[PDB]
Amino acid sequence: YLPPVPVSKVVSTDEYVARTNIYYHAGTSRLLAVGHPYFPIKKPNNNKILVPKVSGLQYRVFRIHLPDPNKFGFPDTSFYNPDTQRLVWACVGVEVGRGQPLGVGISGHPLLNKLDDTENASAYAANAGVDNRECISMDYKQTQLCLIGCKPPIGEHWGKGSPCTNVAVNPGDCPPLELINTVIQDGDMVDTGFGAMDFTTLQANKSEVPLDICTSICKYPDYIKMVSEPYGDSLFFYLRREQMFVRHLFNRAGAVGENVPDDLYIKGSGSTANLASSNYFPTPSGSMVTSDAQIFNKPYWLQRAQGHNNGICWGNQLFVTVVDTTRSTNMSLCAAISTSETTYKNTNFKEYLRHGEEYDLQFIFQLCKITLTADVMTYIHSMNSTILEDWNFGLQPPPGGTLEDTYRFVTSQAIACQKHTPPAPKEDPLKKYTFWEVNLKEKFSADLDQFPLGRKFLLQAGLKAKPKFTLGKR
Amino acid sequence: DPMLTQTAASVEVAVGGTVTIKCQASQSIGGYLSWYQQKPGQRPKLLIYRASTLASGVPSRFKGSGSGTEYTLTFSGVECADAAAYYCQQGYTSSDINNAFGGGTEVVVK
Repeated sequence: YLPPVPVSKVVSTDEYVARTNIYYHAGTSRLLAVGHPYFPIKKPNNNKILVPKVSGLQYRVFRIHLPDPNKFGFPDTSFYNPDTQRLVWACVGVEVGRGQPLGVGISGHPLLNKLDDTENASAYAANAGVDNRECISMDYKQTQLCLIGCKPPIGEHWGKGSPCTNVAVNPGDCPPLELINTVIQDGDMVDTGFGAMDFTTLQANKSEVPLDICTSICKYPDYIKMVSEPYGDSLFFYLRREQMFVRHLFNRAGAVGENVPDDLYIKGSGSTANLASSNYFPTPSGSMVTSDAQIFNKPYWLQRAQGHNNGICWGNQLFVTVVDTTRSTNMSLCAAISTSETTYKNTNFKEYLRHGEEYDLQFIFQLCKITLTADVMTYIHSMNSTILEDWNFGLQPPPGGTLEDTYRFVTSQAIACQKHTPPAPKEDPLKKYTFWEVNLKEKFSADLDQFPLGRKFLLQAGLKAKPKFTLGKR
Repeated sequence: DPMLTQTAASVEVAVGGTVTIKCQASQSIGGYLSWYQQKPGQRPKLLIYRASTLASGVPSRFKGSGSGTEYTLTFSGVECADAAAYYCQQGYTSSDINNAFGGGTEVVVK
């Protein structure tokens, strides 16, 4: 019956969420990942993945499922009416940690398109061998970041789109190269070296960069798209860090289409009436990776987001992405087919390559209740439909029925086909985009004195009567 | 195997006529194509490469066009020393081909 007017501007969360003194700690156990650093190996006949690609250049987005605090247990003096107000979690402290030695992570594939070097010479030879490309290896560039948001982060790349139908003269033409931005998966790589172009739907020779980024897309986060949205979602504490350097100077194959103008050089004679190259790819190199500036195992907290919402986690969810390439060791492994021969050989020992990574996450969550009297109800539904739809405020349909018969023996010839054959949503829409699930349904702890981060948060704020004087001195 | 056939014997032309020699290719070769004049007593001699760029010491009265699979070579103002043999030739430098880039002749001009 005639609801009041809704405010045309958005607002911070200080006005409509409450803050109590009830804190909880949630830390996952240990997370390990082993595989090959270059390509996911597969059978020669068909697709099946024996080892996963694991190298220290991926994105490693995490997905934290939180317990629903509308049926959750508390100590005394925490009360609410479930017909009037509901509850939601808010993070105040977060840590990302790794225990490893400190590595480098070089790469290079045996068919790299190099012609010559253009740093010194004595006489340039126009050579043009059929595929004269040669193995050259290189270093990369070190980067770090941490992004914490309620929804996944957003990166970008430079790709290819359809041009205007004006002129079509040759299959050897140039694309338009428009800019698009997508959602970030778990396995997309970053290089702040060659940069954000997918080397598959843009480069057909696929011999431009090393092979760890040759069948995939090298993305890069935005930092403009994720701050210009009017809510303050998807990131609220970012810490950027990287270093770079240039090492060597080379040449591509040289089949130039964008020709040089005439009125730029002077024509000579003899061997001096040609072109050497115009296309130059340089190599990157991360240098001096010293472990005093590493933005890790340091428990930073939150008092202010850069956006409008604080660490309120709608939908009982949370996302963490960390990027590291400082622990990029490589493990030269080898094993021998026969040990009895008392002389070493060519082919008696055959070798492999592996890469590993170890993570650990710890959080500090804070309780937040939200009262709802007819005004924020209009606001929350307009923020996102699923936030109001995860709580039932409508009464029952006319047939409710006994929810699902639940047959006992699910695989037989007696019953018909069962178990979720027509899948009506209710699921996450982001099911088609993979992540790393971290199940924290019953990881929580009400006390936090005997926890490795819990005293570090407790020492920072006031600890007066909170610890308690269990059995005394005299 | 990219093949240029050139099954075309040249027609009798007078002084100042225009001749359209057409060289068609089965596979797409890009723009990499050459042309030559062969006087029947001496070494062969080239006019144009990449179907648009002419060589040194050659007048600009020879023309070059064509892209993709079919190409041409036209000129006008036929002199007395244009009685020679002509040949179109690709540059796809493949291995399993047996090209010989053959075909082409030119009558004695009246």
